[PDB]
Amino acid sequence: AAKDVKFGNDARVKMLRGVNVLADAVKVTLGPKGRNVVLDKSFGAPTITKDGVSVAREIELEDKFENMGAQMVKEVASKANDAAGDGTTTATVLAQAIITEGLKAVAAGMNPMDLKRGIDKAVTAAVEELKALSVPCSDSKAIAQVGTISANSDETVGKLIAEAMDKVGKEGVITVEDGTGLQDELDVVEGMQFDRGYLSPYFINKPETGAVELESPFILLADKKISNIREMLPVLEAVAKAGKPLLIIAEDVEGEALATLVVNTMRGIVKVAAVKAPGFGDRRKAMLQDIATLTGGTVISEEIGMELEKATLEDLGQAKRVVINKDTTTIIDGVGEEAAIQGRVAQIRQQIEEATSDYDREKLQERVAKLAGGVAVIKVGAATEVEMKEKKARVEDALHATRAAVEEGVVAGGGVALIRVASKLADLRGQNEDQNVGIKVALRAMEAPLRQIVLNCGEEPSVVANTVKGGDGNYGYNAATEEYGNMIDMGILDPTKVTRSALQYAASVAGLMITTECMVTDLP
Amino acid sequence: AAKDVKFGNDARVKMLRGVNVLADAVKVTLGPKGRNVVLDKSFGAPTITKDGVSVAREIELEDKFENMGAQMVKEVASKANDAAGDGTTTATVLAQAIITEGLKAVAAGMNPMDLKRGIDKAVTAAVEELKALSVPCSDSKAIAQVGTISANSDETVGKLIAEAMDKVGKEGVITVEDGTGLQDELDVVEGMQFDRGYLSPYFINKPETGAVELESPFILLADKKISNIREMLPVLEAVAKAGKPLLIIAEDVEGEALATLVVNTMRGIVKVAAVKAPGFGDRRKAMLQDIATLTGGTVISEEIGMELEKATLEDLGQAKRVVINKDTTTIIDGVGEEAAIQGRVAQIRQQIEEATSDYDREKLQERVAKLAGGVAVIKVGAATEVEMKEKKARVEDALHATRAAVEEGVVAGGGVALIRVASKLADLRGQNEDQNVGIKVALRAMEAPLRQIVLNCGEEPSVVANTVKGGDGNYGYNAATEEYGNMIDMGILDPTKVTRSALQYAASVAGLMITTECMVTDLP
Amino acid sequence: AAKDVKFGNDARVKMLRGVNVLADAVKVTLGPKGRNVVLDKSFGAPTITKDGVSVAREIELEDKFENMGAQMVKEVASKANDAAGDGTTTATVLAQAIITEGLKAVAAGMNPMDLKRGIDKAVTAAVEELKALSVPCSDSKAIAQVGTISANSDETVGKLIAEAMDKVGKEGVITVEDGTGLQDELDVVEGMQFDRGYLSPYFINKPETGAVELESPFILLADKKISNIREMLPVLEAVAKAGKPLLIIAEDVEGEALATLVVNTMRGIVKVAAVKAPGFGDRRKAMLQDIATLTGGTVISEEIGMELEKATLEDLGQAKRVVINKDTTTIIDGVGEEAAIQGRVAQIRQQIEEATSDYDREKLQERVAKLAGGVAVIKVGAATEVEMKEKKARVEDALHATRAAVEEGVVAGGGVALIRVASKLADLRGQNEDQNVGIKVALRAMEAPLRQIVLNCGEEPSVVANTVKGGDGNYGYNAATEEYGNMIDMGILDPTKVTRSALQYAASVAGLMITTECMVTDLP
Ligand SMILES: Nc1ncnc2c1ncn2[C@@H]1O[C@H](COP(=O)(O)OP(=O)(O)OP(=O)(O)O)[C@@H](O)[C@H]1O
Ligand SMILES: Nc1ncnc2c1ncn2[C@@H]1O[C@H](COP(=O)(O)OP(=O)(O)OP(=O)(O)O)[C@@H](O)[C@H]1O
Ligand SMILES: Nc1ncnc2c1ncn2[C@@H]1O[C@H](COP(=O)(O)OP(=O)(O)OP(=O)(O)O)[C@@H](O)[C@H]1O
Ligand SMILES: [K+]
Ligand SMILES: [K+]
Ligand SMILES: [K+]
Ligand SMILES: [Mg+2]
Ligand SMILES: [Mg+2]
Ligand SMILES: [Mg+2]
Repeated sequence: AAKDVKFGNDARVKMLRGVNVLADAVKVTLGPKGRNVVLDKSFGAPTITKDGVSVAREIELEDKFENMGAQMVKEVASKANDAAGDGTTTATVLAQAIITEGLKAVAAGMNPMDLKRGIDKAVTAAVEELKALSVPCSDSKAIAQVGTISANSDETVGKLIAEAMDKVGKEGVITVEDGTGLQDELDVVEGMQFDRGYLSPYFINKPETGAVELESPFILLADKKISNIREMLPVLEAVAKAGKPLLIIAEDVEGEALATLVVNTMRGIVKVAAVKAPGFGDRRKAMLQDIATLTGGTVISEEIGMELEKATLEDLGQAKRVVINKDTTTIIDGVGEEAAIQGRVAQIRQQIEEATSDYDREKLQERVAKLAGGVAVIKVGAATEVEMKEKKARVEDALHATRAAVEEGVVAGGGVALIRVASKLADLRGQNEDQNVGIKVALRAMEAPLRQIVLNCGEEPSVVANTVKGGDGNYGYNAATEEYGNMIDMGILDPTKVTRSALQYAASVAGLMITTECMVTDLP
Repeated sequence: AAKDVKFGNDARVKMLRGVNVLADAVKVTLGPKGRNVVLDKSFGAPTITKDGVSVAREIELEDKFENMGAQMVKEVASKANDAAGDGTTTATVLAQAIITEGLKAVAAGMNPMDLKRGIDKAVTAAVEELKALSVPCSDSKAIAQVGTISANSDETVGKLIAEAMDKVGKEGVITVEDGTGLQDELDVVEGMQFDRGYLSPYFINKPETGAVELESPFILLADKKISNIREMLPVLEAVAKAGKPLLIIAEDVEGEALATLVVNTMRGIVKVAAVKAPGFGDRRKAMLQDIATLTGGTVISEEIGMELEKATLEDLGQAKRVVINKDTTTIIDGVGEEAAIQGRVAQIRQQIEEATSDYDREKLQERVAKLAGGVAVIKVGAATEVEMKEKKARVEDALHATRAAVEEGVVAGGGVALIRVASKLADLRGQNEDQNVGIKVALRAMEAPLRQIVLNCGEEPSVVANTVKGGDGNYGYNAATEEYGNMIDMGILDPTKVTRSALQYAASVAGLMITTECMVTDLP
Repeated sequence: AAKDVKFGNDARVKMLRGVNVLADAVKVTLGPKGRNVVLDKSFGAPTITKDGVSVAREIELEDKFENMGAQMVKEVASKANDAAGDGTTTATVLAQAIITEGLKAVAAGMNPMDLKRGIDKAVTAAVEELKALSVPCSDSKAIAQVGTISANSDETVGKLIAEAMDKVGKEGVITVEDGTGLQDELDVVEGMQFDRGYLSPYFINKPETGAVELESPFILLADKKISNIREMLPVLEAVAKAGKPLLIIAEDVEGEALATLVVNTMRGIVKVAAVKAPGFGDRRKAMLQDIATLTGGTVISEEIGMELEKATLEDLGQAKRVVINKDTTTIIDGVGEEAAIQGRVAQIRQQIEEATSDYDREKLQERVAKLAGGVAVIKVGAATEVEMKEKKARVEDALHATRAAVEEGVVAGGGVALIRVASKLADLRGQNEDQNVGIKVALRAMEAPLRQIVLNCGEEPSVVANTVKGGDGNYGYNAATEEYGNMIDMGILDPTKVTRSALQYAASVAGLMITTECMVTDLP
């Protein structure tokens, strides 16, 4: 359609107006004194959130050029959320500061390309300095502090996340879901607990618990789906001769085979329980093989070549305990080779490295957590759905921040790491004066998060920033107590990954934004 | 529908207004000091680009006659992008200059047809002079300089493209795709690496790598799809007698045949791996034949006449190494006749010459790069998607410019080649004074790119153009450093093909545009 | 009424837009190649003029802030017209250039007050350098060149003005009026020619000429008005005894006195002619006293004390010749003391110095021109009234420029004097960097007149300015011939007063304009 074209100061001014609208909606959420933003939803009640990414996602302006700027600067928060899951508001603040200072420089007549190059050089040096300044975060105390800070100072959330990570270990998985109660609950399950229940309610050995409990049972892992008892009769006869119980993991057991297994279950010749194999095509086989590796068994398939009529007790797997319920199947202490379990885990790790999809890699990591480590569910407790959504967002931010901290370490919070980095980079220079000015605007924007935190607390951002800069190391300003001190000692920690990601994405977007001279959009 | 008709100076003025709108949106991107244009997208975030073709494609005006002019002059950028992949902004600037001067001449009362004829004669002479002035660009240093200049002075992009061309050779292929990391990555694969993985995960000889590795295996190339082991049993028996591994390239191996091959793979009688043939109908056969030529084998087909029961070891191909993964199959050092490989490559070259489709010719060239030469992928590294798009556009422009340079050579950049060409053509004359004036306006427009570069740098275009014209040879003006010198020595090079294509397309469109006396469009 | 208030870049941008509208309407008139502007008049036909002051006076914009800027920058042209009567377009161009560069500096973040101070310092130094570079313009050839240049190269106007000044001398007066013919006419009258005709038509001594001609007559200067012959009878009797004619200069002669004088005129006893005294109250007495000083007589008044009955021949003045017509009275070679005439002229000069009104000082200068020197009228010849107005404006500009040249000298035209002044002031510095930048913008704007002249001629302003700056002394660019040479030799001269006044007024207005941060106006 017909296009409105704007040039020079007019287009840049409208772009900055939109960026400022979005960043002003977002930055009110920054800091422990940060406020909440209510986002109207066309469906359901409004969402009250302290997430800059959510606020930015909702922002959209009538003016096409202002909306253009808002959309461009919203990529910063979106990318920060995608990568680190935290620091979206900080990244938006950094992008707004960089855009403002760079547009000042552009109106000053400096080359926008050189300003962008200087910003990029300053940000690269700042990332290197952040890596140097970062310290490993392996202690549960530091992890709890990081989670508490990322959850808007919810010590309960921080300590719960620390406990969950301690329980599940390095290779473990943690997920966040809704809770029925008012309190946050942690549910940790070890080993395999794939979500497949008994195929027949009459397999229940223990009625008062409504669950099948097998002690030292064999495990028969069948890739095919079975409807007749003939193909398995040798296996059931061998199991009955052995005397121990049996668990079948199959695509489907139904009809004559299922009925015969059930009848034998009452008759007591064999304590047999059957369940569906977990997952679906091209993943069911993988999970069956992981169970085989855990239990020291082999998967019976037609592709592999073996037949069920020829299956033997040695072919069958072994585990110490098994608990089936209507919902989930759990195998406890599968009798399998530890070297083999680690080899399979390494293969799944290689698959995760090869993977390029978030869903694929998280499913692979869930498989790793089932094989080794454990799986934890944090049920967020809230009285209402709006509170549930807000607390779930905060808990997810805390979990993401803790993962970032373990992955890349921690730095002083409250915008102190960026302040120190800029102080170290004061001597940095570019190829020309425009690049030097770009470096300087990047360094000055590095102070934007702390200044915005102070502003939201209501104090004087310039005074606080000057005091922090005069300080050294981890010395900083506590927004909660409105005092100064060592941020590490006070427990105000930010993941180095979060800070670096915010800086990087904000710098890229803001540099390209300031390099703009024309804006083309649809007419009103 | 009812039509608005405009005549003479009014129609030409509206046409020029639209052309000027488009060219003003586009030309701000010209030069190292050129700025970026933000294009609103109805879907997704706005696109920040320095590409005149993209800007022109987005341009569209409310006024029907202005939009008419914009659309006509947009063909210049579109055709330049299609042919050379670079110089779109230069072509648009040239078209705008030619249109402006020619419309001045038309208002001056000269014959527009004679002006167009003079412009065409001047452009033909200018193309001949560009060919004379061009120098071959075979050195990796010149290639890197060309890529760096076309990538808005990204030495990293230039050197990466130079390395990729050095690795893949003349007949090699290079493509540009998105990258997950922040840095630009180069991935070069030699020989055949068609994207077909193992048909059965259990073929993996090396589990820690999750890949099949065959040393000196035979290759059985089957055009048909196979589901039974009977037709192949003689071949498998011969292979087992030989003792070396075997790779099957077929339309599909499934069911009994696949299962038997897999079972034999564990049993160790024959180290057999099977994969799908690459491509689809009417291309699968061609790629199978190229693999046969590479490996010194023969393709088994029903059309050709041979049967698989009668296939022999001599019929089977031979290669030194083979590596299969879930994603791709790679054959290393196929034992085939070099004369035959060159003959097949020449046949594919003849097919490329006969081809009239970009997709067909690029697929044929990919086949050539698989047979001989190699295939390179440049994964563009960017922190955000907008930066990724901008950097990918710049890298594609650099790759296109480097290909143009190798194809047709290089000339002095910064609008210096056109300046020198016009100086050489100062004595050119037409059949009449109107043709002479058309020649003169074409020559004056030849200076438009340099003047626009200077204007974007903020200096005085007339002074810079006068100094460059007073200079001789490759003497020019460095927009980046705002100094004068030998453009070749400074590394400011433009492909002769890019310059010639921009000039030619701009001249054709602009001449026809100035020859206009009436414009017919839909009413508002 | 309610007010719209605008701040910062928005207000300055609107101010600059209005200034640019006015300056663009005005600057098309600059140069020998300068064009004419047609100004619609609510009454009468439109006025075609090449006067920047007239164009600016007519300019008025719909937007209140743009109109604000236009009105402020119109003061420059108005003040230049009031002071020098020429250089209005040059002053407007200088103001526009200063405003543009200073607003660039302001957007650059420099202090507007310091920019204004630097501009003022640069302009003071430039005025001093203009005074140093100026050369006296006392030769009629230089005067004619100046007039020709100021009349848009009308050699006829220049030579006519040179002849008029040569005739009337230094203390003479020149005025411009409409002419009935197609050719410009010069009418010079020496001595006293006050516009008072014979009180009675029958005084005509020469009927074929319809005028009174008296040879060596006495002059009776009466401050009172007379209606009876008794008070004068002794004087008439003495005159009749003497035998020479008599001229009465009185407030009014009527009734019995006039009738008796007329009757005696026929009877021939006394050749008496009577006329009204010139001017009105508080000026009639002064002009009567100047006539008395010229003719060596005394004014008869009641305030002074003498009575007409006691007046004598010695009291009566003496002159060599007298010519009265219905329109004007002229006295030729009044017999008065030269020392006295110079003393009265010096007294009138002191009165001119004390005077603070243009009308008062021009009337005093007319009295000086009547006493000594002469009075010249240039009747502008034109075929139509529009041509008459245009040519009269050009002739008035030429006269003002010639007066400025005699008063303060001449400098090289075509914007060369300002170029040389800026070159000399290149080393000038202020108290701070903002003042230095203000100096630099003033120096760059000093080049604006030459660049605008070149632009109106259609050539390259930057190239022409560079060539002129590379030149030295009076070397410049001839807009008429589009060649370079010594402007003095080519006859392209501009009054130093005109150039200095344009620079000063433009600098003052532009500095104050750039020092603006808020604009308050009425709402739309
Ligand atoms: N008590 C505190 N004193 C000082 N700074 C604090 C304190 N608590 C938190 N902060 C800082 O507040 C900053 C912003 O945290 P917040 O969770 O509000 O937003 P964010 O990290 O920018 O992003 P998101 O909106 O995605 O959660 C963090 O950098 C943290 O360092
Ligand atoms: N440092 C430099 N000095 C002088 N000229 C330069 C310099 N760098 C690039 N140029 C010139 O800039 C001109 C424009 O390059 P640019 O990549 O901006 O646009 P283009 O080639 O017209 O088209 P496209 O928009 O499709 O990339 C090229 O002709 C190149 O010669
Ligand atoms: N032949 C010429 N070559 C170069 N410059 C010339 C020539 N003739 C005139 N000029 C310059 O043209 C400039 C502008 O003259 P012009 O009479 O058009 O306007 P002005 O002096 O700015 O003001 P005004 O509009 O009040 O007359 C003068 O400075 C004069 O020096
Ligand atoms: K927040
Ligand atoms: K471009
Ligand atoms: K003028
Ligand atoms: Mg947070
Ligand atoms: Mg390019
Ligand atoms: Mg003039």
